[PDB]
Amino acid sequence: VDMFLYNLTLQRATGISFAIHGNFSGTKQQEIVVSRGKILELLRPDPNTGKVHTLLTVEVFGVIRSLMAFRLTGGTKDYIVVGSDSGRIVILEYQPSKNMFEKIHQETFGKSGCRRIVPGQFLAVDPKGRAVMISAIEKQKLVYILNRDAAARLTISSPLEAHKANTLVYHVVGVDVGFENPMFACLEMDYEEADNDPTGEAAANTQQTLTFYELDLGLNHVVRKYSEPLEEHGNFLITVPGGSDGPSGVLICSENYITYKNFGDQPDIRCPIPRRRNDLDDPERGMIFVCSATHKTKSMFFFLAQTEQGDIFKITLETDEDMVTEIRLKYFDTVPVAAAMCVLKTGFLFVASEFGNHYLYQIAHLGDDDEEPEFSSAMPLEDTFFFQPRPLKNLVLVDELDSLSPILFCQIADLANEDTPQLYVACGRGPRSSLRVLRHGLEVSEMAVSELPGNPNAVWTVRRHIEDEFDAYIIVSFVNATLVLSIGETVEEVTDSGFLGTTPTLSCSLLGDDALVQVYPDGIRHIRADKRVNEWKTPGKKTIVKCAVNQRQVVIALTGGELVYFEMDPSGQLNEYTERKEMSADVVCMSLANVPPGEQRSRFLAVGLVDNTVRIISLDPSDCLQPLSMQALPAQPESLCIVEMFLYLNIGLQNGVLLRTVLDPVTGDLSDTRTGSRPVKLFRVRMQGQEAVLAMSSRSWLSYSYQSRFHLTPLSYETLEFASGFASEQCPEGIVAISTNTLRILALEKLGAVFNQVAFPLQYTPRKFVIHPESNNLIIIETDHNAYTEATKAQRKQQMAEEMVEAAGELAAEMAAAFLNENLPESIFGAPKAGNGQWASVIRVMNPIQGNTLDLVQLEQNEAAFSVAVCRFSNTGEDWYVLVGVAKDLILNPRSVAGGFVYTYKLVNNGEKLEFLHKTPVEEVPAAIAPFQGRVLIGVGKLLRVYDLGKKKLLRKCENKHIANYISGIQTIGHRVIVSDVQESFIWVRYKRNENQLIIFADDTYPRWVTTASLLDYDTVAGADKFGNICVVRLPPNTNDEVDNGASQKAEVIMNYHVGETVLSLQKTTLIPGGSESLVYTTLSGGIGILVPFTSHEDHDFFQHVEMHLRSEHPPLCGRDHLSFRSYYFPVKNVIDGDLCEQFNSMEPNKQKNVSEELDRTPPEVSKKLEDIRTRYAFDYKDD
Amino acid sequence: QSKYIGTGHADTTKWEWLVNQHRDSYCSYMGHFDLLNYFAIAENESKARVRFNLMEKMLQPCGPPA
Ligand SMILES: [K+]
Repeated sequence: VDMFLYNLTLQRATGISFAIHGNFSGTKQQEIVVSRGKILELLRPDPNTGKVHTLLTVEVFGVIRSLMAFRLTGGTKDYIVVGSDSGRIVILEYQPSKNMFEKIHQETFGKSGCRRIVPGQFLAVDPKGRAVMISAIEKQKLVYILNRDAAARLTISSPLEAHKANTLVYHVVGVDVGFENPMFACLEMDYEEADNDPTGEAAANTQQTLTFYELDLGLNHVVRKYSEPLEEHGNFLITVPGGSDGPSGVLICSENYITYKNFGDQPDIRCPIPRRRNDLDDPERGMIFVCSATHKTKSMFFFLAQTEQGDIFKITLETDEDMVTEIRLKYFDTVPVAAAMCVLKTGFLFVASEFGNHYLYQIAHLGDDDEEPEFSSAMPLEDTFFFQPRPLKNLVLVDELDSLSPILFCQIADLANEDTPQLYVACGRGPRSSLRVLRHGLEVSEMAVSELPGNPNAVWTVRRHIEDEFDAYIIVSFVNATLVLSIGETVEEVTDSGFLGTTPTLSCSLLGDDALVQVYPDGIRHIRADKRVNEWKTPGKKTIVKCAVNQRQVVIALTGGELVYFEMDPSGQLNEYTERKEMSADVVCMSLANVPPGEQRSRFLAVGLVDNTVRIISLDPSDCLQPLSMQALPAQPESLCIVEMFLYLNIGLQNGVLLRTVLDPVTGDLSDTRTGSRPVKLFRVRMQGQEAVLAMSSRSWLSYSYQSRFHLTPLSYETLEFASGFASEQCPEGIVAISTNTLRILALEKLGAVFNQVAFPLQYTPRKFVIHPESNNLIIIETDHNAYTEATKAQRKQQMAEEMVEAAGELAAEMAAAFLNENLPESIFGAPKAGNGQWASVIRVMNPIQGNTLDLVQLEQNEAAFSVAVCRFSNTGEDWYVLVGVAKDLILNPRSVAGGFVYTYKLVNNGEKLEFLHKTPVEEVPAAIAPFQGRVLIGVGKLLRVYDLGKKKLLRKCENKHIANYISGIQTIGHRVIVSDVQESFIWVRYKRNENQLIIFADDTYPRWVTTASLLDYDTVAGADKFGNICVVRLPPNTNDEVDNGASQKAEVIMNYHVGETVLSLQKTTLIPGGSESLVYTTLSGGIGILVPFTSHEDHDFFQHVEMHLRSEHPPLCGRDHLSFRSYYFPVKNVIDGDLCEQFNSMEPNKQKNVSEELDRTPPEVSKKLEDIRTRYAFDYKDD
Repeated sequence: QSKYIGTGHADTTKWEWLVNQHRDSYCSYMGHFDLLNYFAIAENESKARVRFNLMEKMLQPCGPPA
């Protein structure tokens, strides 16, 4: 059984590792080149709308480790130096005319990988662009010289060695010298003595040294010119502007301190890091800066340094002559912990958070001119400065970029009423964690939401005049009455509209230039602009069943299938036709095309019958109410809609099917799709100034033509019951949709289809959630290191309040009344959390449909849950139990545990409440719980045990202790047990029913730091890797299940593939109705991918040759080798990189012609064959 | 081969081997983004401080020799 796979990415990584800013486009506009994990991305923040748009996104197929920008003297465009996991340094130039990164230079100096002594981790550039220095973590440092030629093109020189044996580098930074010899300051630490002293005395009292390396340009050689030891170890440096602007020098950020230390006769200046007033953190914990941003002006310059608590300070340096006098820090604001920050002109700050969403703020004030205390290095104290954190008062949130990093669990299931499965993603970081629901489609912007009484069944939006550029009324039809609203910029309820709906309403339209028409089951009501009402009673005891309105026509269908036709005279009144036609059966839906501007009436009338047929009827007076063409349907119609782009008749049936049909005197060609599970309703909407149609079944789909090429894209939104086009000053082009018991004003701004989200905030970092089959709800465990439980936060906060009074200050001061009162928002001001053995774990029952949490269970202080499951036991009835594996007093480094516990819950009220059953203890942490044959398999340490349910505790029924290291996960087919060792890959264990004896009958030949897995069949397991790999391991068919260097029979690895991002969830599922199963994986960088099987050997050979061609014609951007990158830890086995293949569309046309002609094809054929994979296994909304 | 740090010979002690692979491991953590992410999520510490402690564990790992 040959198994060849094909990888593709659906949601590229959203977590940001680096972020630089500059004039990369070569204009006045400033862009932000950010680096995700393995993807280089060019973003542009708009100074007008304040939104961040992704200009470019390129997959580099390599590990980006350092990112810098520079500019030559007299230059107007910034280049991009990229330090990678390749043995090469690359200098790139963005091209706006071609929207691509042009690799200007690439030099090869070392081996591939994130190596110890191979440069690529650190990258510092001379602020005048004359030289660049790329350095490793240890022992190797190289310097290239940058000079432009006569054609103004950048040129690079040969490398200059600056190596120094037994040296570790904490950080490298180029020093701003005013066109002097280039200087590179860096933090070093010599470990030669620490390794040759068995006492450990040389290990201690060994501090790092700030060293200045000079590039002698006249002599063309680098020399370790300067060096001085530092008082305490520092984490990073900051380039202080020198030359004409400011004094040269570096800022050394250090544990609880910051030190300006320019060399020469400049004295070291230090200032303590200010701490927040009344820290809930452990006082033994220090405080460092996580990142820094620098803004340079011809007038002044300042810095913005963020702490571990997200505290951004505005650091300023006062200076006299060429020397610095003092370091002046001032509390700026607080944002989430950022991995990088960029201060841009026109007053904008880009904050790329280390985890979770990213943010773009507008600098309203510099942070001075307020009365907040400003600290200085010259201020004496011995004690640190204290400040008060406050809400955002110097920045305003202008844009928020949704990032899924880090994704820790993922279940792709259809929990909502829709048909396409949703991606339920447990992802986040501490207090900013969340459970986000992902639907792939068009983003819906909720303009307004208001609940409605009773059960609404319809809605319309009517203008007051034809020349009105905005609608006037929103009509909502219930069962026994209709409510009329006026969009008067306040959406007030109105009564004098004239509709006066004491009955349900079938239609509301604008007939005359200013006349309104309401159609209700008891008849027709005409409302002139002048408040005149002309009624129309239904003939006899009948009622009108259906209707079709128009700008100048009103067709109606009454019980018994009796049509009545009304036409408006140019004199403004309606005249009924002199004839009434009967049908072969009752009418269930009608549609009447809009009148063209020049013409005075529409000719065609679509009428669907209970006969399961649609019929076209002419309304021209030559053949008024005469049959034109009939058409049989596979089921009963539900709605009809005629629309132009060339006339199309749309049919939505009572089963979920939709049909488009050509139209004119006769209706001919046809297409259909399954939209089904729900009857398809059809509504006219105005999209992008054109007429689009909106289908409504299990999801709301939008069909619209695009360059004579249709599109049917679903909306990433819940099910809706009705919709109508909307236009107001608040929302110029929107859609009014009523759903079950709610009225919603929506808008379709974005046109591209992506994974859209709805986020449910959590309290702690989630580890796992399980699907309760009956309740369809979620049981989530949220565990965090270094944390306090809520009770400990209260008792500790209060304890501080008591200790506040013991100062005996005239006793008359109650600052505790302001301290105990305000609980600072934990999500924005960071989590008040500290401690090495401290933890915080919480069990939560959440409904996935809405955002509400059904139940909440707060655990003890030092208890940390790592496993959870929902199942039933054979000995008991159909009662659902929730088992939660917890650990006690976890010292993570070095590892040491006190014990573990297992909570058992009864989950009564069909998954709405948890009630405490018992808490059974155990000696080691249990990190794996799985239901198995009416009983539960629990993994405690390296021991795999079979447990049954008891009235007092979970009784141990079986045990196995021959597992190598530690159980991280366990999944079981009905008969076998697949154990995931923390280090020794997968272990196959059979459970003997007769003796309760777990027997290991197979294991792996390779060690694998497993993170997650999923059983593909009875013999194959797909597993993820801590190092970012994915494998598929298959048992040979001759494996004997009943038996009694590790095990006898081994399992062969049939697939190896390095993804490049650590995968934490594998799931074999179908993404869309009608498609095929795919191996969808999530990753720790907030990315979603799929692995896809080939159906024929011809396709495998085709895409494989595409891979071989693009490996040489389109090599990775950062000098990495593609085959080597995908063979990082294990050689590639039966995977084709589809992310590389889809770059065929990005090559130059001559390369597409060469590669395609080599495969005896054309570039469009290659592109379509690449699209077929996405059509089969992913999302393709192309509607012929 | 001798001038490549991490290379071994016949008289290489276990302490030298494991301090070698320990420093290699720490630098690999510094390199691969999602690895440092997993570690910075396990222990509730920011990426910066995790990198800092990984750099402090460079002359410290396995303690002093014999
Ligand atoms: K029927």
